[PDB]
Amino acid sequence: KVHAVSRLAHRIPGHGQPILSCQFSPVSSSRLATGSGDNTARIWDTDSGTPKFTLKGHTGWVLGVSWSPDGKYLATCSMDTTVRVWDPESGKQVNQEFRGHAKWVLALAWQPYHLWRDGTARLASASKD
Amino acid sequence: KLVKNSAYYSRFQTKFKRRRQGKTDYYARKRLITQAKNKYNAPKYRLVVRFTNRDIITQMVTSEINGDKIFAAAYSHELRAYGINHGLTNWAAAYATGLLLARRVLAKLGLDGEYTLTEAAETEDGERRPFKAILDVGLARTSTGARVFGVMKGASDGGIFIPHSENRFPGYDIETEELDTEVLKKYIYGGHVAEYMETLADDDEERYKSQFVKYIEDDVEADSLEELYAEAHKQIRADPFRKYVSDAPKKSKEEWKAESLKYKKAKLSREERKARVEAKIKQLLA
Amino acid sequence: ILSVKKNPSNPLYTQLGVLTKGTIIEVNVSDLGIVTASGKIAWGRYAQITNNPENDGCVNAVLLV
Amino acid sequence: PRNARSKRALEKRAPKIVENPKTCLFLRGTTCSQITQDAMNDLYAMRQVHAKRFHKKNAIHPFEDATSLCFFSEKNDCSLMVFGSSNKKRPHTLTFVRMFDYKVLDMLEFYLDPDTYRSISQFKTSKIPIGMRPMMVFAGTAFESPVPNAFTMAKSMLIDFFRGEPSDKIDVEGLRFVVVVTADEPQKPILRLRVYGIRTKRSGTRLPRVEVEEHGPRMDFRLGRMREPDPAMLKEAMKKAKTPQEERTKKNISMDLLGDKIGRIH
Amino acid sequence: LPVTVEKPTPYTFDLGLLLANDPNPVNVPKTTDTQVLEQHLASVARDGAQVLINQLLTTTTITATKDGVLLTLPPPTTPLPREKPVPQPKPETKWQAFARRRGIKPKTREQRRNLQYNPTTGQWERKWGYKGANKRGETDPIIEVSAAKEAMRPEGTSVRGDKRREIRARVKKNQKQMLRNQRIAAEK
Amino acid sequence: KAQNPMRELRIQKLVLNISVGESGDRLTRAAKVLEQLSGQTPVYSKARYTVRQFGIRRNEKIAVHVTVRGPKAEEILERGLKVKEYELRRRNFSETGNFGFGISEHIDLGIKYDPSIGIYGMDFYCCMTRPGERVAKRRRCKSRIGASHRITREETIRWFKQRFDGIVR
RNA sequence: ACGUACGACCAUACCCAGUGGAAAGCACGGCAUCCCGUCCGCUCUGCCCUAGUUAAGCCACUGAGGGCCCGGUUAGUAGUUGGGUCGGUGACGACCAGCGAAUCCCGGGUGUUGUACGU
RNA sequence: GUCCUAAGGGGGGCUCAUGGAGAACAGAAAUCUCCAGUAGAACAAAAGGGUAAAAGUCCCCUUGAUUUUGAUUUUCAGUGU
Repeated sequence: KVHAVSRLAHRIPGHGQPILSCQFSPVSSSRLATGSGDNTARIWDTDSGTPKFTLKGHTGWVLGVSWSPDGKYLATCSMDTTVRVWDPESGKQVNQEFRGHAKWVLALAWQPYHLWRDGTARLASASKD
Repeated sequence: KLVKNSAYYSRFQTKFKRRRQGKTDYYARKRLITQAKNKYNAPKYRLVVRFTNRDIITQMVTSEINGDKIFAAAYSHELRAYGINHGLTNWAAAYATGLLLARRVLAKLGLDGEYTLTEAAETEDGERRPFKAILDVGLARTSTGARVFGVMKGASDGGIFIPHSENRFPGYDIETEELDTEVLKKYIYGGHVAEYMETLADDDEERYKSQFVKYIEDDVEADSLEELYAEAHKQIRADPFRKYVSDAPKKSKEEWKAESLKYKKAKLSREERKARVEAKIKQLLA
Repeated sequence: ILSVKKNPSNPLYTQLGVLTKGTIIEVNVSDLGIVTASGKIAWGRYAQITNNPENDGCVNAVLLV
Repeated sequence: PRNARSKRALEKRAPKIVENPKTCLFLRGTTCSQITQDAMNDLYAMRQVHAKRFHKKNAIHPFEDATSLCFFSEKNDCSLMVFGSSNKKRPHTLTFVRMFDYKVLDMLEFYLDPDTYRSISQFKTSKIPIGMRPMMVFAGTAFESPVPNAFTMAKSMLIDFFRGEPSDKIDVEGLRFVVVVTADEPQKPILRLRVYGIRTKRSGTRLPRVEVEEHGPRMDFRLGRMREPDPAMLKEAMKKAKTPQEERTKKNISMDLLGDKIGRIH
Repeated sequence: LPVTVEKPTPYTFDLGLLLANDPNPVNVPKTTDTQVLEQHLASVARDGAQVLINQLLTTTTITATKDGVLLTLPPPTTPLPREKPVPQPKPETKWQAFARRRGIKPKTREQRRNLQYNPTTGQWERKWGYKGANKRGETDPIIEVSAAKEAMRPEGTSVRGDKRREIRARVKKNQKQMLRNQRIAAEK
Repeated sequence: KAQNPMRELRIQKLVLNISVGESGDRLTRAAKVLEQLSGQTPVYSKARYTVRQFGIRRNEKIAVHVTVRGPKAEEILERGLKVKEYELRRRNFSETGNFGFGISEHIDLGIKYDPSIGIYGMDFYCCMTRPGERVAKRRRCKSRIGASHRITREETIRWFKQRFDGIVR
């Protein structure tokens, strides 16, 4: 049974621009990911109400954050026509950014974990182009 | 003239015993326990936070007519079961002790045949309510960075609804009315003590060894404190009632009764007192 | 318009409800969707008339926020 | 009143449409037994929040002269009093005094049985929280007299003692203690005061099964001397004022469910 | 175990005071044994508590809020004496009687505000009190004075206290009228 | 039990007082000379009652003082008794175990004369305590110091003679 | 039984002094980077619990002088109300009752107790 | 005749009058230190039991000088938002 939330747990600042996306980790509620208009994404430890990592490198507003279904990656899509993959347990970018879109990348979708083949994951990115 | 005469002694009115001992602010206690905004005849709980030289005492207390009652109690020396062996009075240990008391309260209530009138009269559109308590700091000064608010922060993170504001947490800036959650996280995971460890290790090695002689002896580095406190928080949230045995001598209650009565000095009886009075009278006569 | 709060020239003009420039009026702000800190719905606020309705045929106001 | 604090005190002591909860003053005479002092301690423990306590010896016999009691009511703004006394004729006496407009409305004597008295500390149970109101049960045929007598007076006085603060709502967790006063009509009847804590159990139905456990104190009283109110003062005291939130009903004028004023034509 | 008891005469209730009245007699055993005596008294107490709990849980409306599960109680119905007499209208003062006879209406709260707009300085100022307009010019660096009033002025007194003198005289007159009204009301 | 290390006599504080009696430039000069002597800002004291004979008024700053603790108090007391030639009276020592004296010229301490600030004298007062003085000073569980722990006039005279190698007449 | 934390009665607990304290806990203590506050890290606040020490606090016992608290006595007595009921012109005396003191004196005592965690 | 970012409210810290022993001028009476001090000071009222980690006294914040709403109470309304 899930009981109704009734009171504020933590109000955590740190973003300099409005928050455009938020999503919990599939493992537990302890890890939360937000992406904002300050060209950054952020990880939050929700147990103590504290920041954990600040993912930097986009040059446009981070329009979308999406955890991998197993929870080992975080994919962020931004207004700078790029998608990046980060390691949420270390806050480091995995390899280089994903380039090829011509306009803003608006949405992301991971392939379901039971459909992963060839020893890799697949990510779909929808753009304005 | 003598100010302390018979009239003064007869006219003297003593304070309360705990006021004479200097342990209770009854002016604050009256407003803590006998004041309520609503008159729904509901019980009220307080989180009593006290500090010694070597321990932190946190209790969940209700007030009855013949004395207070303890719902749950957590002590900072019980952190040894969860791996914290040093700094048992620092701000991070205060946070962990408040978290432990919150987890113990929730475990005792089952929020982690006899039953309640709430369950008797529960309606269809009813939700689980949080456990609520008000902070009791005693005679401590409520300044920014105090460990009473670390205990309160740990309890609120553990899941007790405690009404509070954020302007007394470490890292708060009064000129901008903004809280620095980086400094708050540093204090929660003990980064101030670690930063002092590198500061002493670079400036004064002798002072570093003298203050942290147990830290090097147990081989606890400054960089491991964050992982140690995080693992302690996870262990506390996993098993709130882990049993901890101390290194003090262990006997049964009756054995301790015998051991204390071995050293207790007995009060003299009337016959012995009269014998001593007669001996004093004989010595005065001689 | 909910009420005329203060006509700057005369309390008699306020009583008569005269809508001139600089007049403080009460307006219904239900459509603006204003929610207070306690979660209540604020549906009445104050605005100031910024035009001359006798010359324009319309009342223009700015919310005092 | 110069200061705002003294002005606040005078405004709090001023008469109101909705009266404040009554305050009880606990005081004793020149001589007073230890059992009587224990009984006063138990009653003060039951009524801590709205009571004031004297600690000296007062040369007062209430049924001869009550000018000092009126002066104490004036000074302390206390409308109920528990007065302790001891004597050869009356060894353990609790005098309940109820005031009106800082003058003695009525008084009643209780004689306490010393052999059957048990204090709150003699029962090893969980006690009532400070400030929480208990519920009240009055049992027996002595409280249904058609003429006003000492037992009806004692029922009214004990109700006024254990009222606490009135409230339109109460939490279901505030129904854990009950004060029971038992007295039957008839050689002198015994008014028995008991306090119980309430436990609830499953019964297979919606309503819970109530079981009681004794909380203390255990008091046995014989009703003694009685000073009845003057009829005019009693009428003025039993007058009931109406709050502004009680609308005076007008003929053919009503309020609808949206708050519109509605008139009816015939 | 049953949650309902049967007695020859039904209980009466006052749920505002949480009061239950049992008019049935308490057949106390005519023995001297304390255990069975308190057992009988506890049985009476259990019966009363049971019917009170049943009455509260059945005939009061129940609201589940964030505070908890609350029962809405009726106002108390037991007749109980007040501690102080019911408030009465004050005796009518001289101004109140004169205004009632002459049809003088009370000033509105906006009309009686301690605020006015000074044109010459172009600022808002108080009519009375601290830095009020009734003491205008007492801190003015330059004050012209007429020669006749300066000659008629007593020695030692200055023009800078004339407004304070006038204010003190008006206050003394107002307080004298207030004390006369209070004395007449005390006689009434 | 007198050989316990927790009964060791030590200086609690040293208070330096200049009672000028008149407000203004003289009081500012006294505060300034106290500032160079101590190393910290001083405290202005206001008159409690008004005295026409002394020419003082209530709530008027007439005096200045500095409280100094630590080895700074020891070195300032060393300077003062160097000026006093390590000779004190039995008249100076109190029954509570504190002592003090007074000098007339602050130049004799070793401060170079500045004609802008002038010449002042001072009252030096030294308080003596044993460890355990937190008991009567802490906010929580404040209590009374026991009788055996209190410092006597003979004990502080013996301490002064042994520590400063001084003479008491 | 002892210690600690919140307490309940609020001097049987207070004012003064001496003696002792196993265990652990309190406590004195050590250091001023960070949080924080002072004229003064005295107080408050942070860090250390390692090292010294029961010297003081605290606890227990004892001792004087006061004070305080019980029970009896005073005593159903003074005194106060009742022509109450009998005289006394009435006042007032006794008697009958109802309420109802205190001083003095005697004896005893100088803290009990709840919850929780420990020794 | 002078002076004031007014009074008030909240929160926090401190303990007063006085006496004894002490400190250059300083001497009954200036200031500072310790000890003792049931309030014997101050603020209110007219206690026969007001207030002591405060209701006293100093800091911090507000000073916005009389808010809004009401189908409800009372009175009034030829100008009945």
